[PDB]
Amino acid sequence: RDPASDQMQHWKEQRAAQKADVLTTGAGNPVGDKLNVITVGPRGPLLVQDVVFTDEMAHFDRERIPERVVHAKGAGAFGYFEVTHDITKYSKAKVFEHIGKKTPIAVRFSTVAGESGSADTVRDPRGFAVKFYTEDGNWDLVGNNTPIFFIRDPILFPSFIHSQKRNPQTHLKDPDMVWDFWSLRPESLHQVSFLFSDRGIPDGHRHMNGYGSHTFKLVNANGEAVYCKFHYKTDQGIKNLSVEDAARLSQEDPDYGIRDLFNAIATGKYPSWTFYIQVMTFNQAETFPFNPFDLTKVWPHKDYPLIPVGKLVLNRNPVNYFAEVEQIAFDPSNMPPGIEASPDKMLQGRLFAYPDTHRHRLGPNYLHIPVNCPYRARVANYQRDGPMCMQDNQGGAPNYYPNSFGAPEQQPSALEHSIQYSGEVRRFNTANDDNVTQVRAFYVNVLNEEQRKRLCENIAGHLKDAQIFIQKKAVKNFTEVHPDYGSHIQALLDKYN
Amino acid sequence: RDPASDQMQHWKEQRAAQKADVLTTGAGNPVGDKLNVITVGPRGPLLVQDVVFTDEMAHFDRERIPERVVHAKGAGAFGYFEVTHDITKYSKAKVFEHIGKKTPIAVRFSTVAGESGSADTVRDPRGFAVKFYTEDGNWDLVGNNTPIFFIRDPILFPSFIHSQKRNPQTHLKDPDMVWDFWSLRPESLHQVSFLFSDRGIPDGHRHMNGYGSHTFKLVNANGEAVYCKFHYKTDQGIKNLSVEDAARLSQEDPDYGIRDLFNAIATGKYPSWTFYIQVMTFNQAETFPFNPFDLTKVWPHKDYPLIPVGKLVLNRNPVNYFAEVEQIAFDPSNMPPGIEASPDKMLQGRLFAYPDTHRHRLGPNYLHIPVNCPYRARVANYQRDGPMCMQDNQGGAPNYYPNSFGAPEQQPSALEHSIQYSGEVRRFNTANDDNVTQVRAFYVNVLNEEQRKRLCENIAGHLKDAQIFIQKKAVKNFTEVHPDYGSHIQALLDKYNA
Amino acid sequence: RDPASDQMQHWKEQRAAQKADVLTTGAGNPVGDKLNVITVGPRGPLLVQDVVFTDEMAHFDRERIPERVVHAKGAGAFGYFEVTHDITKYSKAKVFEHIGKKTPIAVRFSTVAGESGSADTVRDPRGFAVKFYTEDGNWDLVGNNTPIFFIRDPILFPSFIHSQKRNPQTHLKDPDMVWDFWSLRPESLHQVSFLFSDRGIPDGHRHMNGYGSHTFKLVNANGEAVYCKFHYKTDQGIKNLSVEDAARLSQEDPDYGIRDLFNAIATGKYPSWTFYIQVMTFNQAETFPFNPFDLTKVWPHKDYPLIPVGKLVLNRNPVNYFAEVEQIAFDPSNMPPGIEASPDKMLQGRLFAYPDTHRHRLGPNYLHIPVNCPYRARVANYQRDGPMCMQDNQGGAPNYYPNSFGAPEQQPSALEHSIQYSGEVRRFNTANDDNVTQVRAFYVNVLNEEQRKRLCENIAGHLKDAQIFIQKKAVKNFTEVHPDYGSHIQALLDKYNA
Amino acid sequence: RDPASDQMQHWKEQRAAQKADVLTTGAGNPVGDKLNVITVGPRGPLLVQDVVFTDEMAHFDRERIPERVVHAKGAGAFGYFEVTHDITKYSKAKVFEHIGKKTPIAVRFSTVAGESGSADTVRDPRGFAVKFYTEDGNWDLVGNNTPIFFIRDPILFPSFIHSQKRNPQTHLKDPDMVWDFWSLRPESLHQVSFLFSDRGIPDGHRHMNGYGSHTFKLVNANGEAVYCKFHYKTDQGIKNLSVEDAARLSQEDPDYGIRDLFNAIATGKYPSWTFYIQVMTFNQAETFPFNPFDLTKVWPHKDYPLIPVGKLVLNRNPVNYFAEVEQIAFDPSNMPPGIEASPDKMLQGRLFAYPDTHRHRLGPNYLHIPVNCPYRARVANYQRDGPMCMQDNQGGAPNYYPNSFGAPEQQPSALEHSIQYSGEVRRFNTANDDNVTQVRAFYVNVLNEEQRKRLCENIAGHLKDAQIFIQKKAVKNFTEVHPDYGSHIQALLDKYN
Ligand code: HEM
Repeated sequence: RDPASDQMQHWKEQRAAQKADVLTTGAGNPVGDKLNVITVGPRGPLLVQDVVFTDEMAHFDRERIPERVVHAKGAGAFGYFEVTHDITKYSKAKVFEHIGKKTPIAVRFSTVAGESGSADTVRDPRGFAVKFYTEDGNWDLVGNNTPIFFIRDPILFPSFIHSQKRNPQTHLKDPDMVWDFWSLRPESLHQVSFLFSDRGIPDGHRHMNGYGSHTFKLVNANGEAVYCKFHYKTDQGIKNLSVEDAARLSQEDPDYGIRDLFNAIATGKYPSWTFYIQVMTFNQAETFPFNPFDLTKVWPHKDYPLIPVGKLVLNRNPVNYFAEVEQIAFDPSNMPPGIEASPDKMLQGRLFAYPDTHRHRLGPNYLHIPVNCPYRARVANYQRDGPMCMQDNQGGAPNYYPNSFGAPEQQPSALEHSIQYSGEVRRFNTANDDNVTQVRAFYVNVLNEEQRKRLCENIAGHLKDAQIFIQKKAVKNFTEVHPDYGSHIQALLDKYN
Repeated sequence: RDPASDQMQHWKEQRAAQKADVLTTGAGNPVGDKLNVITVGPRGPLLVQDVVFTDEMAHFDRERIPERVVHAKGAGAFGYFEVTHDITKYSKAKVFEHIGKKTPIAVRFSTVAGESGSADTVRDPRGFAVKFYTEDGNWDLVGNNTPIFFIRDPILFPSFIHSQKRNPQTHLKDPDMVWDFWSLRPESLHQVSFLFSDRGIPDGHRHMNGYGSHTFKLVNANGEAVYCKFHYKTDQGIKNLSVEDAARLSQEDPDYGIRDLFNAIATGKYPSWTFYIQVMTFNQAETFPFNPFDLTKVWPHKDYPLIPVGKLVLNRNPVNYFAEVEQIAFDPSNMPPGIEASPDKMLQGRLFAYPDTHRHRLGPNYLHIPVNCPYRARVANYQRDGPMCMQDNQGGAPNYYPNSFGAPEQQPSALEHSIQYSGEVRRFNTANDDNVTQVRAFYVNVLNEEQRKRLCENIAGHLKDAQIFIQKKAVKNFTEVHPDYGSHIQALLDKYNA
Repeated sequence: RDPASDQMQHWKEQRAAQKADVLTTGAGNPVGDKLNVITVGPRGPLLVQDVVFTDEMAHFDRERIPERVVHAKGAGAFGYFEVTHDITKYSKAKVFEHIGKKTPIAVRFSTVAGESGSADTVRDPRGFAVKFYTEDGNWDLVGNNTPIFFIRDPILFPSFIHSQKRNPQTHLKDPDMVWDFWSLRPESLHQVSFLFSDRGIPDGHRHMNGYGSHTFKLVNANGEAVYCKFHYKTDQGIKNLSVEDAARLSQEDPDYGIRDLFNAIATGKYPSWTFYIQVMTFNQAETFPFNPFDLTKVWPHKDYPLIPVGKLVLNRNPVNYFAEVEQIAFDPSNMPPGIEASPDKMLQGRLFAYPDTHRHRLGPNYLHIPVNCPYRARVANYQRDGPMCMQDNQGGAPNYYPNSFGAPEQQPSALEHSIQYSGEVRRFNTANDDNVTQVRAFYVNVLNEEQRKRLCENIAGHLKDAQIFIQKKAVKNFTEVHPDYGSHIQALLDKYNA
Repeated sequence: RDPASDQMQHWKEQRAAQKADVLTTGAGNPVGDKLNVITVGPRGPLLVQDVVFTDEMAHFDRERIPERVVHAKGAGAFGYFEVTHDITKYSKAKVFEHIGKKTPIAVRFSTVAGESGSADTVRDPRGFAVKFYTEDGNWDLVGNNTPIFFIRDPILFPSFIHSQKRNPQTHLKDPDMVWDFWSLRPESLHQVSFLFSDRGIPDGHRHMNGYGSHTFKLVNANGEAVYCKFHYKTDQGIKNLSVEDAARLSQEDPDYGIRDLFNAIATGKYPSWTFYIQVMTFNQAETFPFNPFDLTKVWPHKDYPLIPVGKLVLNRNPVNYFAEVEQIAFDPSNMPPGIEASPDKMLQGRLFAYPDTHRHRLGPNYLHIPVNCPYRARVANYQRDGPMCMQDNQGGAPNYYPNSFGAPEQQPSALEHSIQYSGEVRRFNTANDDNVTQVRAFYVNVLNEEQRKRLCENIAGHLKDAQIFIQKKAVKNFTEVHPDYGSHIQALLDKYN
């Protein structure tokens, strides 16, 4: 059968010659019998001194860790990034230092709202997270399959996640929550139009693009800084699943994406993505018609063309899923010198959110789980102890800074880039920014007639389950985007109602 | 629109008169604005001073707790147990003390292998766990929808659970693991025959029976002990979903059971169960043809009739799912005086397994989560502290026993019943016990022709995905049960393999 | 016998009439016998079904939580704050709203570096943390017994804490670490001079002052803001322990402060503190000779007089130490409307550091441990779940914002005060700020001859154990403060080294 | 200066030639400046963008783990055990398999009741825990400096521990609790007499003996079983501190034992212990005048002589205290084939108590913290996942047993020895066992006049702080042991009162 079906057979075939290992306890003590327990006679009660049973049973009882608060259902793979073009005039990061340089990568794909156990082929944004193991530490590009997101302020993210998830009382998916949140926040129209198009259900993880979706800052060796976007487009082509096909697959094969990626890598059909950047100077960031740090906007390709950088290749399947996929952690704040953060508020909130959730989910010392370790860099600092400190704890080195005993020193060349900001320190309302121009451009100029009609059908078929007043508010926003948009959606809703 | 769809509308309607509450932080400080963050200028970076954002963000980051290692996907409800018949001659537990007395209950239904997010209408055993809030402490009857289980020794339970879950490398369901484990352990044939019949997919949680699968010990006020089984049959009738209907429902409505139970309770259609016991004397346990403490065997009804006890009724929906259903914990060791454990090895392992996993999953002080608290009895002991110690940590009372300062004292009437056992202390092999007699009885006498044909078709349609040698071993076990069983399964496998 | 010695006798005396409680398990099941375990025969092995022993033992195995990373050794008490003067022109916080208003408080005193188990009467700064339970949420004033601290940048705090604690290899106190850090960072001279004076060892917790030590921002109802300091001076008088007396007490009574506070409150001798503020306008902050947000500086009293505000009274002893003292958590970010943070970098770091460490030490839901709960305010937000959720989890209320179903709304009057800042966003060096002027003022004008000579003796007696080059660097800093300071310390060091 | 105080100087001297390391974050990213934070101008507020500060600060905030519920204050060392005599007729354990074989060991010394920060030189029992790294798994001999203990039933251990610690309200040491518990349970008289003698305060950890204190079962290769006791006597000699000297040292040097052990090993003065066993046949365990599995009784030397086995030597100091001493865990259930548990009820309770508390204190995967790992054995079983799994999660091997794919198998030779027991299954009262015979033997025949007088003075000076009726009950128990004992204690109490 398929290589995923033959995992145990393949393992047995590689271990055909050798004799089976001796079964031991967690402390290495050999086990005499692990099929029966110690009782007082044949029909008597169990004994405490059966420590083999207790040792196995307690560890079984402690197997689960909390799942991710979002993107719980996921698939992992490994490979490398290779440089194909020179962009050293924009960035001085070691990952781009010369043409042909290779950096090992780790990649996790995921959905957003479904828990670990839900189906892969549902309408949802897709996570595309890449971990670069560079000599200047780990670089995490925690991206999506869309260049934009629903909201533009990080304080609304927990509310959006709650509204996309189950009702707090009935534990059911509630369209009222979803559509009340979306109609009260019309800045989500762009990503809603993206989500309900054909690209909302990709045909596996190999047939979709990846976007960092934030503005980032590139600094070169001379100290000059530019703003950038990150793109990586699939070399396999964009492929999508129809609504009926996805509905069938969700029942027949709830793990469609995992099986597809594993069977592709196992047969040597390695998927690749071509890595691009967009570049915006500060002067033309001043004159951009929108806010260039707004997560609901893209940079048009005519004014900001793609610049090739390299390519991402995935050629290795995980050996153990729990150790390499479930325990992997991506922190957007993991940036080497040459890559920095832009003043995008969403990115600013993400700078705190991810290590904070990783400490809770995995542990304070999660950075030295082997899949998360920066094994191509040298870690030396004044941090000590913590639960599950699996090292020499940096030995007997001095643990305070500054000192006069030869402990590690700071590197002045790794200093951040300086920007002067104007304005007072307060909360600025961004709910009334431009919400319809790029949505109108997508509706009129990007989609053709059939894609547009399918998008309207999908929106109506999801929105018809909500209350009437939420329907009117959503239709009002859609009519603000385009009158035909709202009118078609309202006609389909009238048919449903 | 069903009442489940109108949850927010109903909540808004009960609060029509009142003005909305003031939005505060976790420390109660009122919040000025929670739609925008604090930046230096309109297009500047974020400030640490925005403690409102950090306070909400970290709590959102800490929302998830580890799911149950088994029975992760579940549905909760609440109600009461009522006594309708007198069994005081068998047990002295306060829950059965007189006819007509009521005890509040909490119930969780669940599947077994699927995690959170998996579908409800799949072929699986169903959990039926009942928590009695009794004045003599909490009593947990952690039952299933089948009277039997796959294995009879508790040390094989982690291996069986692993074999029914995802492959450790590919993270996929692996028929090889499932059927290799089942063919290497032929004592699972009885529960496999149960599982692949029509009752493997119940039509919601209201149309299925509940069984305390282990044998238990009942002690009366005179110190006499008997062995017992627990049954509670649905008053709604047994109803099952066909394979095609369940397949359609799994993708159309993955939360079919939760919605069904909630909409039943919300409309006033309260599901009910009739509570029964089987009773075996110790002489009858000596003369029983099998081991009476074997989890792969039942007590036949013609020799051990059902004795009515009471009624289980569920009439209240959960108010908050996470606090009442996700955080509820059932410990089989929670037994009041009058109810004890039998020497069933599975039950003995479960006596340790559940509080240990509860301490891991919820916390050391999980017993004082409000849904888990024994609020109808009085807690007084010499246990102190631990993480999240609420109330007053039993005040300044003496924390050592014995003492001379009026601290709580042991109650001699609550002493366990004493039994003399014979034999050596070692591991006794039970893999070669009788594995086919009751399976043959179920195959020949219980099922009719159509149910038998569907059972064979289901078994073949699952086993076809396994390797050839595992197929032959499983067919050998089925032929050991009955020649026609194995012959039909092999013929269907031959059709599938070509 | 003191009342602390008679705790158990008193508890027995209040329970003279009533009969002792029944000893139960954690689930409320009555215990037959808790002095012997279940064995097969008198000389046989232990049984799993002895669940009483397992429950008690497993709970005993989990009663330790991690201690505080600093201020581990501490003492707690409770009382109230009362307003005696009108400061409504400066702040609109409800805690100061009218004269005579009372607010319940909780107070923890502590040392800094010693772990839970170390002695009380050692040379160290003392923590003085006050938690106000106001109707606008909880307000925590996490203060010290000194108005200043050793460093002025929050990124050096873990290094300073490590240097004051045990060596990473030998696990011993290492004067090399302490004095190398202090000599490499000359900004610590002011707080070092404070620490090695007579007030470095107070005579219990009732004979010492308390300082917020940070500049804070007070905003009134009209939107005008001022900068403020917080003071609360002991009404019992400043009293200190000599070096020899403290050394004797450390081994004779390692819990001197706890016993002193408990016996004071138990006999009705309630300690009191008078609450003051200093007020700086923004123009005065512009014209201040130093940085007014520097943690190594004080505001001189002749230019910024004390303004009386209120009264802190402690009159209730803790009932259970672990529940009310070990589990209490103070967050400087807990500020009601009318009180805000200043741009002091140390305060900015603390704003993140304290809830972050509370989530790890106590749990994500630590704010609803009863001693930490804002029980005089109404908590309503969109935060849900988390481990050990011990309420209705806010029921079935909508959990997203904004919504259209009557869920809690933001309060616009609780918005923060707005300030425009100038300059680039980068790291600014503050190591070369003024380090010796206020230290010289303290050395020359505050201390008399005997206090000065004792201070020099204490400094030399601690610094003698360090290496020679660190001794020269420290002596160089002391000579920078004053030539006689450094010369006296060097002469005493010369005597010690020979 | 002692070598302990020159730790940083020594580290700097071994790192004199090399250049200092570059200071990085936990993810390996080089740090530009770690002395100042990022603010909005010289006097502005702090930025979230300062991820270096947050990364260091959160880890500092997560440094502490819960201390041990008992024996919190401790000192660690490392070395080896060597076989000097042949006892293979009693045991088939690989650790004793031939003369001259070495096995690496890890040792922790500790007090009992004091927490971290408390003084070393106080009157208390001393823990002497030895971890053998054996090719048949790890063997932990969790011993004490006394052959006996206060109680004989494991269900009273939490009550005794609570009574020896702080009052639940005042958080102070309460003599009422201690002496009420001791007078209500007169089986503690033997260990109380031991504790209040001169050996209650050892002169460091090198001048004291070690005892397993339990009866254990030794099984040879032919299946024959015997009962045994474990002894290891100090080759440095028994040395004790006087009450006044210990009181002075507690104030002056609260870490006297740690410094003494470290400076002994650092200067090459390696402490050693001689390893002995007592042997009781199953026939003569029936005719023993007491219960041979009673923790309040010893086996007399004239009837059960010591049999030499080997030497315990400590020659290596810890490199990092937290990783090697604070995180080390000893499980009495860690026993290789050839060593088993006896029906001692205290040992049976300890079989459950220690792994249960280790899972809470350190983590579910505490057995693979490097100091706890059985690195000289091969670990292979069907346990998977759990928090903080750091090696491979045993790869893609089959995780269920039995299987048909070559996974590890049980070893029938490692089966336990089987014993038939008689009697009912219930709770048997052991409070009325013999409580005074061996105490009387110790009082009359072991101690001389001066030691006896000092013991009486110490007991009186501790008991005078308790209430009067507790004093009478304790005096009644002491008079039961010997009339002169109780009369002297009562006269001293009368002087105090
Ligand atoms: C029923 C009786 C006992 C129980 C339940 C018990 C329980 C415990 C527990 C929970 C710990 C904490 C371990 C850790 O957190 O690392 C501990 C430590 C310890 N116990 Fe016991 N104990 C008992 C009696 C004894 C006896 C009889 C001995 C010696 C003969 C002993 C010697 C020790 C030692 C040396 C340690 C420190 C181990 C280390 O250095 O990590 N205990 N005990």
